[PDB]
Parts: sequence; structure tokens; C-alpha cells
Amino acid sequence: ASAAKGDHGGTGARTWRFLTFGLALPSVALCTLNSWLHSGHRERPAFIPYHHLRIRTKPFSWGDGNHTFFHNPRVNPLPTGYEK
Amino acid sequence: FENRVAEKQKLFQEDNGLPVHLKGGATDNILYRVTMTLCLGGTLYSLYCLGWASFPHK
Amino acid sequence: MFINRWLFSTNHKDIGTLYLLFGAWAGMVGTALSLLIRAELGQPGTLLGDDQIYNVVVTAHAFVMIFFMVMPIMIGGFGNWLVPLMIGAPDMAFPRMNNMSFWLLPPSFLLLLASSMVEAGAGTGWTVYPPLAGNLAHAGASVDLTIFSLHLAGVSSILGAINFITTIINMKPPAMSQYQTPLFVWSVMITAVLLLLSLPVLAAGITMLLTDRNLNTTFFDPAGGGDPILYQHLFWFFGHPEVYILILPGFGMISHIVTYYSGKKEPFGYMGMVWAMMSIGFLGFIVWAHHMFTVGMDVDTRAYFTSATMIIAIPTGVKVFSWLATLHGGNIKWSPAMMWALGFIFLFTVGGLTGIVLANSSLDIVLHDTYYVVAHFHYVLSMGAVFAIMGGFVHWFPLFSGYTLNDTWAKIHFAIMFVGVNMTFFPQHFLGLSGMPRRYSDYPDAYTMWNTISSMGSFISLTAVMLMVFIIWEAFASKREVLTVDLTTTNLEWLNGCPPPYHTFEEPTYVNLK
Amino acid sequence: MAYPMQLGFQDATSPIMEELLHFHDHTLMIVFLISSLVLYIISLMLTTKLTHTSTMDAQEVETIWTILPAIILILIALPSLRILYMMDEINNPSLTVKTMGHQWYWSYEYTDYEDLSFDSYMIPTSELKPGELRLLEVDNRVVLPMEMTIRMLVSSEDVLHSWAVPSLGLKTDAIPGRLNQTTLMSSRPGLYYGQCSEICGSNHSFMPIVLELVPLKYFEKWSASML
Amino acid sequence: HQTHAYHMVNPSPWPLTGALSALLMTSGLTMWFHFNSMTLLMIGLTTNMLTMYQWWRDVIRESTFQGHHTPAVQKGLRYGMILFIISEVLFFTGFFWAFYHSSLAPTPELGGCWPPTGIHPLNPLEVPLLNTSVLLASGVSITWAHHSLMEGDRKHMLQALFITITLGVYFTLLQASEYYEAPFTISDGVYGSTFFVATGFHGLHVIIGSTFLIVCFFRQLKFHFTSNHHFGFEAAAWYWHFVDVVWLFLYVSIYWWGS
Amino acid sequence: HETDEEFDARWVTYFNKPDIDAWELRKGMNTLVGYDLVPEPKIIDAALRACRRLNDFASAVRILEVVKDKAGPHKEIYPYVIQELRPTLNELGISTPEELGLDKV
Amino acid sequence: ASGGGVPTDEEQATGLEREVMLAARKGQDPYNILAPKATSGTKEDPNLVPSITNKRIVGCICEEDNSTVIWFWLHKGEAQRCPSCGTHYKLVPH
Amino acid sequence: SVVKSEDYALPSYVDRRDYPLPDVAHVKNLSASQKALKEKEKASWSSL
Ligand SMILES: CCCCCCCCCCCCCCCCCC(=O)OCC(COC(=O)CCCCCCCCCCCCCCCCC)OC(=O)CCCCCCCCCCCCCCCCC
Ligand code: HEA
Ligand code: HEA
Ligand SMILES: CCCCCC/C=C\CCCCCCCCCC(=O)O[C@H](COC(=O)CCCCCCCCCCCCCCC)COP(=O)(O)OC[C@@H](O)CO
Ligand SMILES: CCCCCCCCCCO[C@@H]1O[C@H](CO)[C@@H](O[C@H]2O[C@H](CO)[C@@H](O)[C@H](O)[C@H]2O)[C@H](O)[C@H]1O
Ligand SMILES: C[C@H](CCC(=O)O)[C@H]1CC[C@H]2[C@@H]3[C@H](O)C[C@@H]4C[C@H](O)CC[C@]4(C)[C@H]3C[C@H](O)[C@]12C
Ligand SMILES: C[C@H](CCC(=O)O)[C@H]1CC[C@H]2[C@@H]3[C@H](O)C[C@@H]4C[C@H](O)CC[C@]4(C)[C@H]3C[C@H](O)[C@]12C
Ligand SMILES: C[C@H](CCC(=O)O)[C@H]1CC[C@H]2[C@@H]3[C@H](O)C[C@@H]4C[C@H](O)CC[C@]4(C)[C@H]3C[C@H](O)[C@]12C
Ligand code: CUA
Ligand SMILES: [O-][O-]
Ligand SMILES: [Cu+2]
Ligand SMILES: [Mg+2]
Ligand code: NA
Ligand code: NA
Ligand SMILES: [Zn+2]
Repeated sequence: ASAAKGDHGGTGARTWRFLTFGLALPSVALCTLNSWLHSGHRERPAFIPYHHLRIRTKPFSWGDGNHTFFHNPRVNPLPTGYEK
Repeated sequence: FENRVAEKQKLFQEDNGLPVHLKGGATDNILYRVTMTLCLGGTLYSLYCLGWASFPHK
Repeated sequence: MFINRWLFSTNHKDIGTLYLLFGAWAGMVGTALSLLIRAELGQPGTLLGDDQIYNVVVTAHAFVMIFFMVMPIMIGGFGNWLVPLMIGAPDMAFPRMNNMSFWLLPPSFLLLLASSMVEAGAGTGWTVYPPLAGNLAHAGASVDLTIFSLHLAGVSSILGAINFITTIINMKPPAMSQYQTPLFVWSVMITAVLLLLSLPVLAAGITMLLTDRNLNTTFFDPAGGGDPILYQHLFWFFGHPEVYILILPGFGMISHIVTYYSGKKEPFGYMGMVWAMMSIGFLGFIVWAHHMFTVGMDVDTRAYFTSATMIIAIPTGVKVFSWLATLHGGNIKWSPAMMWALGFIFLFTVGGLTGIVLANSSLDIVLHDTYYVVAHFHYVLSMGAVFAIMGGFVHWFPLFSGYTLNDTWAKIHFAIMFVGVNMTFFPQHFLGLSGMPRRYSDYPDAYTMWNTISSMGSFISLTAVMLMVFIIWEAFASKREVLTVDLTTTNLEWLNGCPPPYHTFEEPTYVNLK
Repeated sequence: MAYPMQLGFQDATSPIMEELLHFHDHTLMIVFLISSLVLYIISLMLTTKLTHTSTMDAQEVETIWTILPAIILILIALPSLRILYMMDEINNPSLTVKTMGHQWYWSYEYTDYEDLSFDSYMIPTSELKPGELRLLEVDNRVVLPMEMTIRMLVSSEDVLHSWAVPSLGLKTDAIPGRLNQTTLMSSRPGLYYGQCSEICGSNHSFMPIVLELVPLKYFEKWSASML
Repeated sequence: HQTHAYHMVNPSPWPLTGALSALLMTSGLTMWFHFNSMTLLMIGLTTNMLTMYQWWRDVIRESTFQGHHTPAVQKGLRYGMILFIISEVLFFTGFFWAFYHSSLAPTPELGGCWPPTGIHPLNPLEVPLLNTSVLLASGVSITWAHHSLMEGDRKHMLQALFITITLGVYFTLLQASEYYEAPFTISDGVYGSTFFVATGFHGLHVIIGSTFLIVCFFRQLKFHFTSNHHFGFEAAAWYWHFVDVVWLFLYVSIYWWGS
Repeated sequence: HETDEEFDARWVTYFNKPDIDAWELRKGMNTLVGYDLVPEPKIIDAALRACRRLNDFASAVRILEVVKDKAGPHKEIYPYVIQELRPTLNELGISTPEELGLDKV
Repeated sequence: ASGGGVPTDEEQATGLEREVMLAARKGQDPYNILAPKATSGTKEDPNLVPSITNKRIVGCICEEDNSTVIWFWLHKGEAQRCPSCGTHYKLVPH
Repeated sequence: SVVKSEDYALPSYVDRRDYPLPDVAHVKNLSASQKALKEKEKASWSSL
């Protein structure tokens, strides 16, 4: 593809700054908007003690051995279920 | 900021026989001594830890 | 000055010397481990203990021989000493990074030694397959120390690979194209490309094993939807290129030794030798699952891996016949190095041919995990890689040291070793064909006779190893200094004298283009 | 089983093992021939004072020693792959038997009809009966009907093992979470021995396999009595 | 005195301190995993950072201040960096192989399906898509920085490099928040294993690449780069494009195809 | 492509060059002995006479030794070559290695 | 806003890098970056081999595409010949 | 006669059956009688 844009003649800083501010950062701004609209917590699902999940073959080397490193009490149940 | 590369070039090309890792001055020697002391003392400590871990501890 | 020179080195020759000393010390460790193996098996019954102590020994034997003896000696040792001299370069591209490749190896070895001292050691096989190597069947620090040992050895070799590739591409005389560089230099370049591509995949696989053991991942644990066979693919994706890494610098040294002691200015068929090493390197990446013919693989996959593996015989045969064509018409000098190289050509070929037997997946069903595999790879490693190491060591010892060996003692040493390795390993073909498994500390009674002979052979090789140490001592003790070396016009590494000065090629060679 | 001073394969007990023997004979002849030719040429190159040290043209002779090895490989690959696919062909078993590897013993399950299963452990050397084989006998053998196509399914409940019977040409890895299939057909009654063939820890050397091949009617009555 | 153009390096202690830092970090991880202690690990991490600092400090002294980087030396460093990136590609290839192996053949323990029963993947159109636009945008801004440097434009080099770094930081902060918010963990079977180890090593490389860009930023502030000689900047840009491309493979494979 | 006779004549011409120098004498002989042949008497004749023009008796003797060496186990070649060279040996006063005792070990 | 502020190599290159740059501008190659082009190599027109001492190693690629390089020390004084092809070389110390 | 380590870059003598005419003479320095012998060698070798 030629994409859909189209501006050479001797490539340069001016063109890449043009791309940075005229395409790249606007796209980041659009995606930032899209993401802030769709954030907001989702219902945490019923806890089911599936045996292929919440694996514990050795205690973790931190904490009480039973909490993952970026444990989030709201959405990460322990092997026994969500914390109080 | 002003461009002071020229004075650094003079400093690091001074004909004083120092190796490049010590050629900045006395701070190089201090940082070297700290690095090497941590490395050698840490290595001795790792050997102590091996000694400890090589035997059962009830 | 001593610390500056030997701990802070940026010199390709001194760093090569460090690697040779390290690899020689590792070779003693690996030899002792091999004698413990063969002592356990030298009569029926149990000598040392059950299969755990036995297979900690077996596992350490392999890691020591491969990672701490062969690769440091061939690549770190002969590679650092010879490659810059053979292209007229003033050092390696990254001379200070080069020194870190060396100094990562004593810590890697310490970690392996630690693995065997803590808990009950890592009794896993050098392949370290889960779940035996996982945290339930090998609970405790030993396997993790083994993983970290491999991590450090892997970083060492990957940075060394970057160094050798850069040096060989970028630091030749401007008139010298890649098709005017010696075959040993080619062999090191191709080995380095294999190292660069394969070791990161090993590193990925052993890191997954580390996280399965310590962070509750389940890459290889079916309870989490993982698969032990995935580990095997990642390991052997590295592990087949690895055996070509172990032999390629050997092929390069053999080309130089055969050329030199045939009184020739050049190997027969130079571009065919380059082609063959590149072809072997390439085909060595697409055959790894011949280590997995019994794991439950589909028939069409078995057919592909059978055929792709067998193809490697064609470029390898070009090299064997080109060595014979180099001898042809030579003024043969029956030096000790030549004896090592002639033994290499024959015994490597025997081991390559039993590898072709094993490539046939239908026969491999019966031969896999038996001593027939052990016989195959000890012919290519103990009578191939090691024969090339000994040949190169004897040939270039006067360059590195400035002193000569006693050639009569060196021929005695070759003779003893040749009897020893063949007595050790030839009977293991019979043990494999008749069904003796690998990694056994004891065997059904029927297998006694060949196990007894094999163990007696291993003691003859011990006597050869001890005599080697005396021979090196005698050379340094007597101090016969080199005078003239012939054929310098086609062996540039000798042209600066013996030993060469600390700095060579400060003025580069003159090579014009025409 | 292997016998003292044995040099080659155990005698074939299955047609597929007989095919492997003939294919091995074919391949070994080629191995011997090439090894001996290389040894002979080495000796030829080394036994004359005549010399020729100027540059030698390589192009013509490299055709020979590329084409001849390619032809030889094809002469190996053709019968090799024929046995591979014959090994793989559909056969329709009469019976399925599972074996599960464990540290350090095998269990067997025959659940086509009834729930039959048992463990099979090495006989300790101190308990061998006179004339029994050290490290090879088990307490409960894998009784099977002779002259019949059997599906063996192989897995493990702990680490890797590998279920091997050399005289039937069988070796199938025992992998937890995986159910590997192989087929077994004995042309003869008898006792056929094998040993665990993947390193599995402290007693890897000591968890053997013993098949006992008998007529169907004996196998049926044995099966019923093992319930 | 030499009459070739290559660099004979002064005898240096950093190879040894680097190797010993590797011993201390690995024996330190062992001590942490098995003997409940972080002591050796913290020493190893410290000596590793000191080693890297003084080693790359010395490379700057040798080139900007002492003039040892002739064109032949620079060409070697170019090959060195390309080969290093190749090795890192193969390292990630092993984790992509693990991901496809497990997801193309989901085992019964998973429910025989991908994503596994009980796994609720992130929506690839929310933060993962935003992270994709961020790294892509930073590939554009680092290219602007490169062209400004070659054209001799100090201010716009600094502006563009600052924007590139800001986007690298933004990606890292977004990824950190996504890690915390994720309802699955590294212990959630092979789904969590492949997800976090692969994106985790990717995140480490983003941090490494961001740090490298920040080093270039301060060397640029100190006028080290000329409009023609600035290999440290080129190497950091190549590494940055490598980090961007690995992300696109992760996004397509793990976040999108594997959802 | 070159017949035997053409090869021999090139080599005769090489050694016959009146002002051949010492370096060219050695280059010629050390190159020639690399080939799979014992040089024809007419080639050796020209090389010996080059030795004479270069006032080098020792190299003439050495050339005779290398003729014997190139024949290997074919013990008939060297006495034949010496027989053919006897008029030149007599004319130039060249003693054979045998006449000088230099065949003794 | 096309401005400046980035030093040039001409302004700021130093040490050996600067030596190489300044010599290349004069068309000189004191640090051996280029392959020298051969003369006819006769005794009358020998290849002239610069050196900062009184001997230098020569490698002779005797014919185009030879993979074998012929290596020898070239000493100050009378021209020497490649031992394989005879082409002449003469040291020019400076 | 005497070969020295510091001569390694100079043309050297070798006895090699396939390099019959080495790059240097075995003996470079001549006594009075050996000089007279090399003069006599310029005359008919039949008179030696
Ligand atoms: C090749 C390595 C160098 C040799 C090393 C040691 C040399 C030992 C000889 C060894 C000298 C070579 C002769 C090898 C065959 C001898 C055994 C045999 O009859 O083999 C039979 C087969 C299976 O066949 C059968 O099922 C039928 C059984 C028939 C029984 C007949 C009774 C035989 C009497 C007992 C023999 C005792 C064996 C001695 C035990 C030997 C203990 C060391 O076993 C096998 O396949 C073994 C597979 C070996 C594969 C590697 C091949 C390498 C060939 C190199 C030779 C080059 C030139 C030789 C000349 C080579 C000279 C260097
Ligand atoms: C130096 C190391 C090295 C080398 C070079 C090789 C080379 C080869 N190997 Fe080997 N191999 C190992 C070291 C090596 N191997 C190791 C260590 C293992 C076991 C790992 C473990 O499980 O621990 C092993 C395992 C191994 C297996 C797995 C067996 C099993 O576990 O069941 C197989 C199967 O195909 C194999 C095949 C081959 C082949 C075909 C070659 C070929 O490259 C050989 C090609 C050479 C020739 C064929 C000889 C010369 C050729 C001629 C004279 C031409 C004419 C020949 C013909 C026409 C055939 N090897
Ligand atoms: C380079 C690799 C290498 C080498 C050289 C050797 C050498 C030897 N090996 Fe090794 N071996 C392996 C790699 C090697 N081995 C591997 C990979 C395995 C499989 C491991 C596993 O199953 O997991 C294995 C397995 C293995 C077993 C099978 C164990 C089992 O299945 O239970 C046996 C048993 O006999 C054995 C024995 C020997 C013996 C007697 C030697 C002897 O030949 C050793 C004799 C001595 C030497 C060869 C000299 C060594 C030293 C030097 C060369 C240094 C020289 C110094 C200077 C040059 C200055 N080995
Ligand atoms: C379980 C945890 C295990 C952890 C193990 C950690 C092990 C090692 C500790 C590492 C300490 C590193 C210290 C800094 C090293 C910088 C090397 C470098 O930058 O090397 C450069 C060459 O490599 C180049 O370019 C390109 C190559 C750059 C490599 C940078 C360092 C990478 C180290 C990790 C590599 C891992 C590869 C992984 C792939 C799987 C320069 O080479 P020198 O010879 O120095 O100089 C030559 C002079 O002309 C320069 O003026
Ligand atoms: C180079 C190879 C190195 C291999 C590395 C292997 C791992 C090493 C970490 C082991 O370190 C040891 O851990 C012990 C357990 O944490 C400590 O004892 C501590 O715990 C003991 C047991 O409770 C008590 O006796 C003591 O009070 C207390 O010091 C001990 O001091 C420490 O050194
Ligand atoms: C101080 C310097 C002026 C150039 C010079 O020193 O001659 C200017 C020019 C570019 C500036 C940087 C760039 O414009 C990008 C950044 C813009 C932010 O708003 C402030 C920090 C920021 C990082 C600036 C800091 C500082 O004002 C810089 C670095
Ligand atoms: C072994 C590897 C699977 C690794 C995995 O399970 O993770 C698979 C992936 C792609 C496969 C290949 C591709 O399917 C293409 C080929 C298919 C042929 O039927 C067999 C050979 C063939 C060349 C395959 C061999 C082997 O099964 C491969 C390479
Ligand atoms: C063309 C190339 C290089 C020739 C040169 O520039 O000198 C040569 C070197 C090695 C050669 C190959 C090897 O000699 C091996 C094979 C020999 C067969 O006779 C032809 C194909 C064959 C695969 C050759 C093809 C080709 O002539 C190659 C690849
Ligand atoms: Cu079970 Cu080995
Ligand atoms: O690996 O063969
Ligand atoms: Cu392999
Ligand atoms: Mg197996
Ligand atoms: Na035993
Ligand atoms: Na640039
Ligand atoms: Zn020439």
C-alpha cells in the first residue's frame, strides 16, 4: 500500500514532525478517548475453584505465599475465593 | 546549556597514563572501589551461603 | 600488573589462554565424573547409591564436558588465539566484552558445583526434562542452580558469538574477501551464528522451567494446560544446533592440521568446504525432533525428520572426502597432531554413520534411550570433538607458549587414548542393540561382559589424561624454544613468532587488490 | 530378553520387529562398507612416497562424492519409510490395554469389559525365585492374548517414563496428561521383557515390564480371576 | 603506535564486576526463591547497575571525548547491535512458540478450548489498542528526532526525543495499570503464564529501551552527538523499533487472535 | 590443452634462460617437484646447466637427489635418468650424490 | 522552526577519528582503511609497500579469486618476490 | 649454523624433500679457505 497520505521529494525532519503531530499523536488522542469511555469496572464473575487456575505448586516468595505479585482484591480470587 | 565537550576532550586526552575508567579523577577511584568491594564481598558472601545451603538444617 | 593483565585483560591471546586453562581444568572434572559413571557400571550391582546420585554424576558429566570443556577450549581458546591472527587483525572487535565472556564462566561453573552440593543435586539428565526437573520431583535449589548456570554460560557464548561474527566480518584486510579467509575462521563464524540463534531459544525454555518451578506458571504442567513435550521442542531446537556447534570448530582445526602435515599450501576443495559447513549449519536447525521420535509424534512428521536428518550426510561427506583428498599426494609428516586428525577422520565417520542409523525413526524406536545413542555421540564427541581439540592443542602449543612438546611422549599419549576410547565405547553398540537403557545405575546380568570391558576402557583413558598433564609439565620444565616453523606462507598465525608479541598487527598486513 | 555377550537385536517376536531386523541388516552393511572404505582410503593416502602438492581441481570429483551419497541415502530412506508407514497402518485391535507409569512401577488397566487394574513392581533381588532374572521379573505380569492385535495406550501419573519391549520393537513415552497409542502383536507365546526408558528418578533402573503371551482362552480366564 | 583504525581498549575491571554481578543476581534469585532472603539479590542488582553505568560511561569517554570511534569501529558497533537484536528476537520467538503450542491445542484441563474456561481476556480494543497507538506513535517521533539530529537541529531533536520517551513511559504506566486491573494472574494456568511472561519480558525491554533513550536525551543535552556521528542514538532507535515490532506481534497473537 | 611435450619444452625454456637468476632457479625446481611426475632428463639437463651458469655446484647435486626422491618406490627411474645425463655430468664435472657419499644415512 | 545547535564532525571530532577524517579529505590513508591497488609488479615497477618500520607482512592474492593468500615478511632493501607467483614488492619506510 | 629467536621474520633454512632449494644457504659466513673454495667453484667443477 501507499497508505492514503503521500508527501516526499527528499524526506526530512519536517515531514516526520508533520506525521508526529498530524497523524501519530491525534491517533493516540483518539485511542485515549475511546479507552476512557469504556473504562469503568465490569462485574466480577462468580467464583468457581477451577483446578487449571489459581495454580499453587510452590508458595510465592513474597507476602503470605498465596498472593500473586500484582494481586487485586477486587478481581483476583485466591484458591479459596474472593477475599472479604 | 553550553557545549563543553572540548574541555572533556582535553581532560580525557591528558597524557597522564591513567586508564579510561580512572581518567575522570578521584571520583572514578571511589566508584571503582565501591563497585569492586561490593562484588568481592558479595561473592564471598555467596560462598558462605553455599556453605550454609550444602548441609541440612532440620 | 598481574591483576591488570589477567583479570582486566582486553587482549585476545591472554583471554584465549584463560579459556584454555579453564577448559583444561573442566576437562579434569568431566573426566572424574566419567570414571565415577564407569565405576558404578563396571560390575553388576550398586556401587554409589541409587539412580539419583548416579544421575547427578551423569548430568554434571555432560554439562561439564560440553559447556565448560569443549566450547571454552574450541571457541574461547583456539578461537580467541587464532582468529585475529589468521585475519591479521589487531584484536577482537569488542575486546573488553570478550573478557566478560570469559569471566562469566567461573561463576557458571560454581553454580553447577553448587547444584550438586545442595539438597540431593540435579539428577535430571543434561536435557533437564520436566516434570522430573520440576518442583515436585526435584524440590529445592539444585535444578534452579543448574538453570542459572546455563543462563550464565548462555550469555557468555551469545556475547562471544556477537564478538566473533563482528570481528570476522568487519576486521579482515580490506582486500581479503570472505572467500580468502582460512577454513578455521569460517568454522568459527558459522558456529557463532548457530550460537546466536539457538541459545536464546534454550534461554526461553529454561526460563519457563524456572517460572514453572518458582512463580506457579504451567508452561509444561498439564494441570494448567501446559505440555512437557513443549519443553522438549524448545530444548532440542537449541540442542541439535549445539552438537554442530561442538563439532564445527573441530572441523576447522582438522582442515588446518591435515593441510599442514600433508605439506600442502591449501585444503582440497576450499569452496566445497565452506559450502559444506554452511549447509551443515543450516540443516542443523531443521532436524531437532529426531530427539523425540518416541514421544508420540504423527507418522508424517517422523518421515520428514528422518529425511531432513539424513541429508546432512551429503555435505558432511564432502568434508570427509576433501580431507582425504588433502592427504592425497602429500609429503606426510607423522606428527602427533596428524595422528589425532587421522583418528578423527575415521572415528568421526563411524559416529556420523551410527547417527544415520538413528535418523531412521523406525529403528530409533528400538534404539532411542539405549546405549546405542551413547555410542553414537561418544564417537563424535570423545573421538571427534576431543581428537580435534588434542590435535589442535599439540599443533599450536608451540605457537601459544614458545616451547615444544616431546613428540615421542605425545605419540605415546595418542596411542593410549585411542585404545582407551575405543575399548570404552565400541561395546556400547552391542549394549544398545540388545536393549540396555540410558541413565541406568545397574543392568540385567546379561549385559555384564560389555559393561565390564567398557569400564576397563575408561581407566585406560584416565591413564592417558594423567599422562597429558605430565607431558605439558615436561614441556614447560625443559624449555625447548621454537626456532623455525615451515609453511608460514599459508599459516599466517605463525608468522609473528612463538609466542607472538602481546600486540600483533599494530601495523596491518599489506594486501593489494590488483 | 537379552542374553550374555549379545551383539545385535533380540530375536523378533512381532512381524514389525522382523522387518526392522532386515532393515537394520541392510543399513549396517552400508555403514560397514562406508567405514571400511574410508579407513582403506586413509591407509592408501598414507602409504606412498610419491607426492603431488600443487593445486588440485575439485569440481569433477565433488559430483561423485555428492551423487553417490545421495543415492545411498535414498537406498536407506526407501525401506525405512516403508516400515514407518507400515508400522502406522490401520489394523483394528481386538483389545485395548492402558499402562500408567509411576515412580517406580507400572500399573495396567484392561477396561474394555470389566474394571480390571493392578500394579506391577520389580521383584527385589533378595526375593527372586531360583532361575529368575535379576532386575527383570515383576510380581504381576501383563498377561495378553497371543496372535492378536492389541492397542496399548501409555501415560503417566507423575514424571516422564517410557514403556519399552525391545523384542516386539516397542517404545512409547509415558507422558502425564497425554495418552499415547501403539499396537502390539506377538507371533508366539512366551515372556517378553522391557525396562523403563525415560529417566524418572531414584529407581529408573528398577521398574521393568514383563508381557506374558498366552492363548485367548487362558487370557480370558486370567482376566476374570484378576477382578 | 598503530597504523590501523581499530580500538585497543584500556585494561578494564568492568567485565569482571559484570560477571560477578551475574553470579550475585543468580545466586541471589536462588536465595530469594529458596532461603527467604533478598540480600544477595539486592547486592547483585546494585553491582550490575554500577557495572553498566561505568562501562557505558567509559564508552562515551572513548568516543566523544577521546576520538577512538573511527568509521571502522562504528561499523563494528553497528554489526554488534544488529546481532544483539537478532538474539533478542530469537528469545521472544521461544515465548511465542510456547503461546501458539498451548493455544492451538488446548488440553482437556482448559476445557479443550482457547481461551480456557474461566478466563476472561482483556478487551483488545481498549487499553491494548491504546498501547499499540502509543508505541506506533513513538516510532514516528523517534524518526523525527533522528532526522532533526542529521539536519543539525538541536531543539527539535530534543523535543522529538522527549515525546518518544514520554510515550514509552505512558506505555509502561498503562501496562502497569492493566497488570493490576487484570482479573487473571500469572498463576491462571498456561493462559496467565504465556500472557504475563511474554508481555512481561516485553515490558522489561520497553523500560530498557526507554532508559537508553533517556541516556541519549542527556548526552544530546550535553552536545555529545554530531549531525553525522551518533551511533548511540541509532542503536537506541533500532532497539526501540524492535520493542515496537515485538509489541505488534504480541498484540496480534496474544491480545487479539488469542482472545 | 598442453601435451607432455609442450609441458617439457616450457620447462626446458625456463631453465635455459641465459641470465636466469638464483631466485628463479629455486622457484623453478621447488615448483616443478610439486607435480605428479619425475622431470624428464631434458628438463634436468637444462636445470643443471642453469646451476653451472649460476656457479652453484651444490644445487646441481641437490637436483639429482630430488629426481631420485620424486620417483618414490620406483627404483628404476633414477638410474635411468642418471644414465641419460652422464654426458652432461661428465661435461660439467657434476658428481652424483652417490659418488659424493651423500646417499649414506 | 529549522534551527541549529548540533556540532559537526569538523567542529568536534577528535583523536584518531579526526586524523582519519582529515587524511581522507587530503586523499591519504595513513590508517590503512583502503585496499592498495597493485602495480604491474615487475622488478621495474614493484608494488610499493609503505611501512612505519623496516619490515611489513605482505599477503599476496596471486590470481583473482584464489582463496589461498601467500604471506611473507617484506624487509627494507631490494625488492622481494612473492614465493608463489613472483610478483615484486618493495618496502617504502617512512 | 646458529639460528636465533630474534631471526623469526627472516628467510630461514629448511630440509624438506619437497622444497629442495631452500631460501638461504645453510652456511652464510665463509672462512678464508671456504672463500677460496667458492672462487674455485667458478672454474670447471671437474677440477674440484
Ligand atoms: C570401529 C572402531 C575401531 C574398532 C574398535 C575395537 C575393535 C573390535 C573389533 C571391531 C572391528 C570392526 C568390526 C565390527 C563388527 C564386529 C561385531 C559384529 O559382528 O557385529 C554384528 C552386529 C549384529 O549382528 C548379529 O546380530 C549377528 C551376530 C553374529 C555373532 C557371531 C560371533 C562373533 C564373535 C564375537 C565377536 C566379539 C566382538 C568383539 C568386541 C570388541 C571390543 C572392543 O552388531 C553390530 O552391529 C555392532 C554395530 C557396530 C556399528 C559401528 C560400525 C563401525 C565399523 C568400523 C569398521 C571399519 C573396518 C573394520 C576394522 C576396524 C579396525 C580399527
Ligand atoms: C559432535 C556432536 C554430534 C554430531 C556431529 C552429531 C551428528 C549426527 N547425529 Fe547426533 N547426537 C549427539 C551428538 C552429535 N551428533 C548427541 C550428544 C546426541 C544425544 C543427545 C542426548 O540425548 O543426550 C545425539 C543424538 C542423535 C540422535 C537422536 C537419537 C536418539 O536419542 O534416539 C540422532 C537421530 O537422528 C542423531 C543423528 C545424527 C546424525 C545423522 C548426525 C550427522 O551430522 C552425521 C553426518 C556424518 C556422516 C554420515 C559421516 C561422514 C559421511 C560420509 C563418509 C559420507 C557418506 C555417508 C553416507 C552416504 C551415509 N544424533
Ligand atoms: C564433549 C562431551 C563428552 C565427552 C568428551 C564425554 C566423555 C566420556 N563420557 Fe560421556 N556423556 C556426554 C558427553 C561427553 N562424554 C553426554 C552429553 C552424555 C549424556 C548425559 C545424559 O544422559 O544426560 C554422556 C553420557 C555418558 C555415559 C552414559 C551415562 C548413562 O546413560 O547412564 C557414559 C557411560 O559410560 C559416558 C562415559 C564417558 C567416558 C568414559 C568418557 C571419556 O571418554 C572421557 C575421557 C577423557 C577425555 C575425553 C579428556 C577430557 C579432557 C580434555 C579434552 C581437556 C584437555 C586439556 C587440554 C587440551 C589442555 N558418558
Ligand atoms: C537470571 C538472571 C541472569 C542475568 C545474567 C546477566 C549476565 C551478565 C551481566 C551483564 C553486565 C553487562 C555490563 C555492560 C556490558 C556492555 C557491553 C557492551 O556495550 O559491549 C559493546 C560491544 O557489544 C555490543 O556493541 C552489542 C552487544 C551489547 C550487549 C549488552 C549486554 C547484554 C547482557 C545480557 C545479554 C543477554 C542476551 C539475551 C538473549 C537471550 C562494546 O564492547 P567493548 O569491548 O566494551 O568496547 C569496544 C570499544 O571500542 C568501545 O568504545
Ligand atoms: C555461589 C553459590 C551460591 C549458592 C546459593 C544458594 C542459596 C543461598 C541462600 C542461603 O542463605 C542462607 O539462608 C539461611 C536461611 O534463610 C540463613 O540462615 C538464617 O536462617 C537460619 C535458619 O532458620 C537461622 O539459623 C539463622 O538465624 C539465619 O541467619 C543464612 O544466614 C543464609 O546465609
Ligand atoms: C534547555 C534546552 C535548550 C537548548 C539548549 O540547551 O541550547 C531546551 C530545548 C528543548 C527543551 C525540551 C523540549 O522542548 C521537550 C520538553 C518540553 C517540556 O515542556 C519541558 C521539558 C523538555 C524536555 C524541554 C526542556 C528544555 O526546555 C529543553 C531541553
Ligand atoms: C514440530 C513442530 C511442532 C512443535 C510443537 O508441537 O510445538 C511442527 C510445527 C509445524 C510442523 C511442520 C508443518 O506441519 C509442515 C510439514 C507437515 C508434514 O506433514 C510433516 C513435516 C512438516 C515440516 C511439519 C513437521 C513438524 O510437525 C512441525 C515443524
Ligand atoms: C558455486 C559455488 C561457489 C563456486 C565459486 O565461486 O568458487 C560452489 C562451491 C561448492 C559447490 C557445490 C559443492 O561442490 C557440492 C555439490 C557438488 C555437485 O557436483 C554440484 C552441486 C554442489 C552443491 C556444488 C554446487 C556449486 O558448484 C558450489 C555451491
Ligand atoms: Cu520410570 Cu525410568
Ligand atoms: O544431536 O545429534
Ligand atoms: Cu540432533
Ligand atoms: Mg527418551
Ligand atoms: Na552399578
Ligand atoms: Na543517523
Ligand atoms: Zn603471489
